Amino acid sequence: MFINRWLFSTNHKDIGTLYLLFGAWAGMVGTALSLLIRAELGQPGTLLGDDQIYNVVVTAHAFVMIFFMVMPIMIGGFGNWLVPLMIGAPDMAFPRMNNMSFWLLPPSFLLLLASSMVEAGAGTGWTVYPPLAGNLAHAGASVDLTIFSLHLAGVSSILGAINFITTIINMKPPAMSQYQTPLFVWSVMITAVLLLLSLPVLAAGITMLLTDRNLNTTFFDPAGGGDPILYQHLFWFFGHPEVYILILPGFGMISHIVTYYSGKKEPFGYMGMVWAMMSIGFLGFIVWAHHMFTVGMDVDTRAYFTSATMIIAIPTGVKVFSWLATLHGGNIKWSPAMMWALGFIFLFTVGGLTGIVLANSSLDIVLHDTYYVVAHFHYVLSMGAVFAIMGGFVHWFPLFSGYTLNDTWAKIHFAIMFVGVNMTFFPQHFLGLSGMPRRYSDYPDAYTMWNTISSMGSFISLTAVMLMVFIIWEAFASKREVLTVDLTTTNLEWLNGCPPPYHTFEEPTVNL
Amino acid sequence: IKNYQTAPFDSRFPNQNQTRNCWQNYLDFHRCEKAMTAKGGDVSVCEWYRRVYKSLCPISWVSTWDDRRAEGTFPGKI
Amino acid sequence: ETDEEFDARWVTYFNKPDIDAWELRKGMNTLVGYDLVPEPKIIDAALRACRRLNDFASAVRILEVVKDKAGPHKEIYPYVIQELRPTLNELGISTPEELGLD
Amino acid sequence: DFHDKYGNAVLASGATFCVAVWVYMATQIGIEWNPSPVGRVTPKEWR
Amino acid sequence: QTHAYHMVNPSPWPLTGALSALLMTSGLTMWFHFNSMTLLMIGLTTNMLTMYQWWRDVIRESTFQGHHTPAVQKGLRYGMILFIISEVLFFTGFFWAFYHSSLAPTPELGGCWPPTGIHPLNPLEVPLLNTSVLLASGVSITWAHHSLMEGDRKHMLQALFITITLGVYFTLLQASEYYEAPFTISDGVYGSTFFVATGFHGLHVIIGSTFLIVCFFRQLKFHFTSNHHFGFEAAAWYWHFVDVVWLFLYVSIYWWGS
Amino acid sequence: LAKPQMRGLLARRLRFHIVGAFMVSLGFATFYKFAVAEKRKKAYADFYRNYDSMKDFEEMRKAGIFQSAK
Amino acid sequence: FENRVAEKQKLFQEDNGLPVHLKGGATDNILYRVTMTLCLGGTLYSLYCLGWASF
Amino acid sequence: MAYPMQLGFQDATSPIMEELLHFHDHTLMIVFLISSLVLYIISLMLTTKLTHTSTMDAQEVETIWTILPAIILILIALPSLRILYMMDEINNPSLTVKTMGHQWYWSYEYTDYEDLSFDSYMIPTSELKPGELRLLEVDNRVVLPMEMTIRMLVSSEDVLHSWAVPSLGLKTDAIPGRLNQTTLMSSRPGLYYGQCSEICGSNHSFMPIVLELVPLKYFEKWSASML
Amino acid sequence: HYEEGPGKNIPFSVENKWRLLAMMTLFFGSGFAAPFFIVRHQLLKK
Amino acid sequence: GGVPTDEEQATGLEREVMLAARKGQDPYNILAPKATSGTKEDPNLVPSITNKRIVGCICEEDNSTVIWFWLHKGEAQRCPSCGTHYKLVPH
Amino acid sequence: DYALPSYVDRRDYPLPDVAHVKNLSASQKALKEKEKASWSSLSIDEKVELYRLKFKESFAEMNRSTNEWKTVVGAAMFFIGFTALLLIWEKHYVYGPIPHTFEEEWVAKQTKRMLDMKVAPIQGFSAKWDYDKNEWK
Amino acid sequence: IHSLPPEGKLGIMELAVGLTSCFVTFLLPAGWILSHLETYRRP
Amino acid sequence: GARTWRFLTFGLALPSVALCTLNSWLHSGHRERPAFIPYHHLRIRTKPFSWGDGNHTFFHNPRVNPLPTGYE
Ligand code: HEA
Ligand code: HEA
Ligand SMILES: CCCCC/C=C\C/C=C/C/C=C\C/C=C\CCCC(=O)O[C@H](COC(=O)CCCCCCCCCCCCCCCCC)COP(=O)(O)OCCN
Ligand SMILES: CCCCCC/C=C\CCCCCCCCCC(=O)O[C@H](COC(=O)CCCCCCCCCCCCCCC)COP(=O)(O)OC[C@@H](O)CO
Ligand SMILES: CCCCCC/C=C\CCCCCCCCCC(=O)O[C@H](COC(=O)CCCCCCCCCCCCCCC)COP(=O)(O)OC[C@@H](O)CO
Ligand SMILES: [Cu+2]
Ligand SMILES: [Cu+2]
Ligand SMILES: [Cu+2]
Ligand SMILES: [Mg+2]
Ligand code: NA
Ligand SMILES: [Zn+2]
Repeated sequence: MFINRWLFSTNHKDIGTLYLLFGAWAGMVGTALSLLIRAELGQPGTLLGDDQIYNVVVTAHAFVMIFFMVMPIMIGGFGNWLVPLMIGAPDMAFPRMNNMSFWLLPPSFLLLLASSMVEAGAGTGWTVYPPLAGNLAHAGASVDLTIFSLHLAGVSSILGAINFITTIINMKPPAMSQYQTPLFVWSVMITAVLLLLSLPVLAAGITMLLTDRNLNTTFFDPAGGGDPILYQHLFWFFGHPEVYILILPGFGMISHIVTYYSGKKEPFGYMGMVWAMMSIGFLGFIVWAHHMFTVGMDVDTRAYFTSATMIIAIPTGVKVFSWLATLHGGNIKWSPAMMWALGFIFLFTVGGLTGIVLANSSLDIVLHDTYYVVAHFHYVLSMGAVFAIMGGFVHWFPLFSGYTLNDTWAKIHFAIMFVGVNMTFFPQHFLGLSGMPRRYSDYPDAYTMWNTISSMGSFISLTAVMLMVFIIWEAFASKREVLTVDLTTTNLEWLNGCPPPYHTFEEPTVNL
Repeated sequence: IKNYQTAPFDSRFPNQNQTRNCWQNYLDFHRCEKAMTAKGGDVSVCEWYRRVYKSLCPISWVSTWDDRRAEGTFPGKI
Repeated sequence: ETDEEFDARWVTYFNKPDIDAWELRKGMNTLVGYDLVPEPKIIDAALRACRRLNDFASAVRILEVVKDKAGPHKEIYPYVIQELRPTLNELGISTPEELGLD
Repeated sequence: DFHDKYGNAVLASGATFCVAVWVYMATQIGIEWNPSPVGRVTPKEWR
Repeated sequence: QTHAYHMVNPSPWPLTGALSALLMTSGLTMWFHFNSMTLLMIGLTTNMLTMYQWWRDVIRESTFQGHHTPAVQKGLRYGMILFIISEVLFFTGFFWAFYHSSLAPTPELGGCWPPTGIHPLNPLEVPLLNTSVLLASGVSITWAHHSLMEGDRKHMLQALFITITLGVYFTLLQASEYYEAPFTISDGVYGSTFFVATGFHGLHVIIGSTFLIVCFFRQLKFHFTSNHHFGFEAAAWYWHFVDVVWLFLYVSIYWWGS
Repeated sequence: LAKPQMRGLLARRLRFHIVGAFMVSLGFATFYKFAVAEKRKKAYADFYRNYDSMKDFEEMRKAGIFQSAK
Repeated sequence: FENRVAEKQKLFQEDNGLPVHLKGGATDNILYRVTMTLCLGGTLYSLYCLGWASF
Repeated sequence: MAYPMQLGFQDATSPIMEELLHFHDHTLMIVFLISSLVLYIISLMLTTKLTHTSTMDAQEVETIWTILPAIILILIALPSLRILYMMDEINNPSLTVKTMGHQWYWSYEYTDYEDLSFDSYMIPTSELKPGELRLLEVDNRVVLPMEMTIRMLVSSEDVLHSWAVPSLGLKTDAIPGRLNQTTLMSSRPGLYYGQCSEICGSNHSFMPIVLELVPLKYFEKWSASML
Repeated sequence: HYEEGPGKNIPFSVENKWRLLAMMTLFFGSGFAAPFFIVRHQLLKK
Repeated sequence: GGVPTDEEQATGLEREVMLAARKGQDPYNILAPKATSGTKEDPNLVPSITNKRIVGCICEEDNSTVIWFWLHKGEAQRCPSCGTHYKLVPH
Repeated sequence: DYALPSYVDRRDYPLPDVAHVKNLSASQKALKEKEKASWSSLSIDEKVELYRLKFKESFAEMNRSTNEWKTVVGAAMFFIGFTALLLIWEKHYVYGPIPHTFEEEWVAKQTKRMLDMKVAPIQGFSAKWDYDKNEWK
Repeated sequence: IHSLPPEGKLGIMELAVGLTSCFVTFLLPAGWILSHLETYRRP
Repeated sequence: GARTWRFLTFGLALPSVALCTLNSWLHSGHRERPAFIPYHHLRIRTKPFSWGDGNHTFFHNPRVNPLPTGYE
């Protein structure tokens, strides 16, 4: 019964729970890795011992945070839990295949851990660029174990994308059109369609490195006539859509949270936000080369990529100025979830704006491969994606568990994290403008102050992560059940109680 | 007709990737050497290409290419 | 629509002889969603409906919501209470303040 | 509630601990912050 | 339940499938670096036994238990189309690698395509035969589809058998071509692109043929009705996909790059 | 008591502070253009106006920073 | 061949509470035990290999 | 080089880097407006007891949303592209120098008239003579003539490295099998530092670039004496 | 039927607050510890 | 011939859905119900196998917001948003 | 009771779907019975129970301001303070000495050299040193 | 939103053991490994 | 319908395959082997193959595939 339920599951709720558990564990690993990074940079000199152990730590930190923490939580966790409930479906279209998407993650994670233990690990950067990831620069099984991890993570997301897009188009009530589905459901669909079309290109690309490393092919080897830049194109063609895949479900949850805690029955301008998420997903597939402004491309190609990249700002601005318009006139409930969402709106905007600075190929010459980029993406990821996850987690925890968290402790958790991430990443803008390179284990003396302050901010964040684990215990330890949820008329996922039965909507819900 | 400082700008290769520029003038010094000798013309006059390949081409590239022309394995048409 | 037309449709709405409790709750709950502290003419018609419905308590929540809707402007509720002092005294309606619910 | 009875004592006690232990960390434990020599360092002859 | 969807019984296949993936990747690593095929062998056996038992169960749920209502079948249609789309994008990456290496031959290759020393297969020789073989199987599978819809058992089997024979013929021809090719996978960015692209295509032809063979047996056993036969439809959509990818490979890799 | 304004009190507030918001944000403008941007443009023009590159080099050479010029 | 689908429909619809992957009979149980023994055993073996490789 | 507690860009040494500084300052003014307007609006929305919870129609609110943000993204693109094209303008170089990236050092080649090749390694912290910047000094500097257009060609003999000199606004990838070009022009004499800007292994952190800009005359003598 | 309600839709049991602290301290703390034990293994080898 | 038809071979739920459509019924909720005028005298009748069903009300066509609430066995109820009336009936 | 209409105290939903107290006891049942005749005859105390039968919190009570913000802010600052303890521990047991280039006889000389090579002469560093008066401007 | 009163009220000594278990059990494996890093270095 | 497709399987498709089969089989012959030149881009060996002696490609044909050192 335990094995049938948790190993042989065909239930969207249980599968979503497994994902949430996996992602929480992954987050601990990714946090530890980020602490090792900041410990090494905390003072001038060398700590871990060699640069190869650092470049292995940085690489794993990225892979863990992206593939094992963010995606599993947002898509596999919140997606599986909420999508069927929000459209009144009895489960996902392919409930058994859904279970395989989950079970592919632990093996994927095991391969990543295996790579960083055999030989000297894969210290290549999460981008894994040939020639460094080749069989001479990094000889041995490490890089090969890393490639195999990305294949299993990609098969998991493609067999998850197919399931979500089928469920969302085919299993809504007969009277419900696509333009009557909640924004979170639309965010998951435009994330699934981006996964479906990007991860096969990545798979092609990493398979070609694999063959270059083991079957004597020369797709990227200059000696045999190949080109290291070809790999970059294949990677980034997936890479840019990937960053939008990381933030879209976040945008979806933010819309729900802002609407809910503003005491509103609906988000402002529903159709503009549906259009903005369809544009941020089509533009995301024609701007990849902005990750290659210094590789030596023609000036016209660079002018195009600069321009196309800055048009992504117009769609992302019809969302920001809709979230604010949703707050407008609201009976604001200052819950912990709302706080995370408000922090998200401001901090994501800052990160997005520095992204528009980087879009300029002229300026990017000087900012590329410096800490200005690291600052940019940590604001959108460590503040944007993460705040959306925290907000969604505190908001829906009572639904998933049937228990309510201690709000005061949750507000304390938010305050600590807010100080921590800002102290960690804000100074990195200065380090970038002044020239500190990325992927460097040590730095020239002039960079000492900002690196010290950044490392002390990372410890504040660690304190917040530890507190969050305590907070979740406290909720399960005290066992305070959920009496009445407000606004159920416009939040269908709560209408079956907390937690909902294993089998919901056996009898479907809608007049035409 | 020389008094060369460095290889001039060539419209044919106007971007940043200048791999072909180097390659071309390495090939063309050799192609003009072959053509001139046939018309008993001075091979003193293909030097404009030599000055332009030596200026642009990494020594290891020129060295590898020379080793290969000697070994019989030059990839290009000279 | 015009202020006077908007005001009359709700005066008309609350002045219906056979209001069901449900419509009283629906009307008030809907009305407070709009950016307008309702006109004294609308609230008294609503107050009269709570009598035909023998609902005192709702007549007092309706006088609390009017104060709530005015927010920073502190002059809207004293005028409203004055205009509806005839209806409140006749129906027997004690304000939120007298009862001590303020 | 808990807050009305002890809230003022938490804002006060907690803030004084944070300023203290942090002041201790930045000035008594030998952290090298490497401030700008503009104003502080008297240059000396390198050669 | 008063909805038409399928609530699937708790199943062990997702887990055995995920574990078999771990065993195959672990296995490839062991083979490439620690000269051993043990792990790899075990992975491939458990993938085939999970897949037999997964697809076997889908047949049991549909043909035998009646769980495939029109709503369930319409979901499976979207699932198959989406899967094929992702396969198209996978191949696109390989074509991108070919049109990158070809339209700018680097000096190591002599600056021209095909690279010096490379003598390509004549496009008009065996590669043209392969093309007529797959196009022909596209016609025979359409005859098979119409026969099934018209309730003609004998001709459906006949057409399907011909389709399968043609796929096998293509496979045998390609195997032979691989053996007689003067160039190898280690011959530069020409052999790399050629063998990896046509190699993955050949793999899809084998998968597609196997899928058609499964349909042939299910047909022999009367599984398909003249109106409900999604397994056959999916096999045919997949087969056309394999056919179209080949057309792109012949036009680009052979005719354009010879 | 006189009848106060009772309609559109949220919208009225937004409009007023909307006028304010541009003035706070463009408040950085006529100003950041003056404390950072015009100071940089003036500081470069001033520095190079009567700049003597050879004199600057001679000073650096006499201080001994060069490897190729002693 | 003859159409025996009806026989198979009876067998797989038989109310014996068995999950579809074991409803065919004893062979399912033999085939499922074989797929499970190899999967878990092979995983343990891969863990052992990760030990030998890492060190 | 960067100095302690630096907030912005290293002082511009070339006309193009000066151009970037002014462009950056303009882009920061637009970030300073929209990032502080968003924070102000959030606070404005959250500080009132007045409510309006009924359906608000995005009738004309949408038109400003698409038409106005397009206009600012033009005010940032125009000078950005002007600079971009300016950096690609024909330069008429007087000298061509090549640099090859290697696993953990840079080599230079000045083969216009006679070979002048050499390796350039980071001076270890232990052997740093007093006053020498840690991680930044090299044994052999890249001696170059000041106030002259120079063509730098960058490549690598192993993995990918990236040749950068922040004060000059330079960063060109060093890719094996490829010869990338960039043009250098210093307005002043001096020493200009940079560091490898593409992860290249266990010693990416330790393979700096140091340019020594001197007048033509000195450049020439140096040339001779280095062969 | 699978038990339903709060504390019964999860793979771990929430009945004793002190066993749950022990299970959760190991689940979360084992993940945090693992990156540090990879760095010990990597330094220890050579 | 030789290929079975759905009429001869469809089974389980597939067969039920099939036979029901022939009789013009919709026990498995495949179709969207058409609304009545939604007044007290003619309430939209929501068929249910139990004592509650969730109703989603799209108050006016082009509403992107759906109003959800439970209909319980007994008298009619009104949509909290538009007031239209619905009553639960036995399946 | 998730399926059933519930009571809520909200500023924007003044009249809840149900009453706060639904199982009226005999004394309460009679208060509801007195509500039937002119309201002038309902004393101020029955007029508050009538209110209390119908609703749970008055508007003032439901919109009270609390002292929670003090506990949140002071706890946040005790735990940020606790973080400094972790940093103290790290400087003490993990970090070794920093490079010799930070010692004063080195950071002086280095400064002299940076001024000699005129590091950031337009604004950043050397621009801040008076080369004539030989001191920091 | 509202929540029921707890079925077991948490005391001060109940939260003191729980909160110090959350901190100490992450810092002890991180502490013993980061402190002894020079000891692993010597071969 | 089925009739049109049955004809196309037997009277256009298959006939096309028949002409082509004879075309490749008659117009074939084993190819003549070119002289071996040691071009550096060809016969790449950056890591030995995981089979045989690590030096022979998967479908190695001795008649036409020379090893990096020349036809065996
Ligand atoms: C989602 C992605 C993500 C996240 C959240 C973070 C978070 C952090 N990262 Fe980042 N980082 C990357 C992705 C991310 N990072 C990537 C892609 C790279 C580049 C790699 C490369 O160059 O190749 C990188 C690189 C990188 C560097 C640069 C390394 C170098 O160039 O040398 C640094 C340096 O300080 C750093 C620090 C940190 C720190 C201190 C945090 C801290 O903010 C972390 C604090 C803790 C959390 C925010 C996690 C909390 C979440 C959970 C634990 C889930 C909880 C459970 C439930 C709610 C169910 N990261
Ligand atoms: C969640 C992930 C995420 C998101 C959403 C983004 C969003 C954006 N990113 Fe970023 N980015 C990364 C993750 C992300 N990025 C990562 C991981 C890297 C480094 C990878 C690596 O190399 O290792 C990276 C690096 C990266 C680069 C490569 C830089 C380099 O290394 O050379 C560039 C290029 O320009 C870029 C630009 C942008 C832009 C224009 C947006 C836009 O979406 C932002 C638009 C949003 C706004 C602009 C703010 C809100 C809008 C308004 C308030 C309207 C008004 C605004 C204007 C009119 C401007 N980012
Ligand atoms: C005739 C039709 C049949 C087609 C297939 C042919 C047989 C073997 C290959 C199987 C096909 C499947 C995938 C392999 C693809 C890439 C390389 C193999 C291409 C291929 O099959 O071509 C051969 C390569 O052989 C070799 O190395 C073979 C070595 C095989 C090892 C493959 C390693 C695994 C690579 C894939 C990694 C897993 C990830 C896949 C993508 C998943 C994405 C999530 C050519 O041999 P050659 O003699 O060198 O040339 C002829 C010379 N006389
Ligand atoms: C060695 C290097 C990497 C190796 C990685 C290998 C990863 C996994 C290997 C093991 C997987 C094999 C097991 C069989 C999987 C079949 C899934 C399937 O067939 O799923 C079906 C749905 O997807 C559909 O149809 C539509 C789609 C059919 C999907 C077919 C699955 C193939 C898995 C490989 C995917 C690669 C991605 C391709 C892109 C490059 C059925 O859905 P269920 O939920 O089951 O049932 C629903 C019931 O109503 C049916 O009665
Ligand atoms: C042996 C050679 C070694 C090489 C390994 C490859 C071998 C395995 C893959 C071959 C594919 C076999 C697939 C068999 C599927 C049978 C099950 C099936 O087809 O299931 C059907 C449902 O469709 C469905 O799920 C359709 C779902 C189909 C999914 C299959 C898609 C292809 C699988 C791809 C696998 C890897 C992908 C490649 C990635 C690189 C059954 O429903 P119906 O037909 O409607 O019946 C109902 C009526 O009969 C009622 O009267
Ligand atoms: Cu991008
Ligand atoms: Cu380098
Ligand atoms: Cu480097
Ligand atoms: Mg780079
Ligand atoms: Na360090
Ligand atoms: Zn309605």
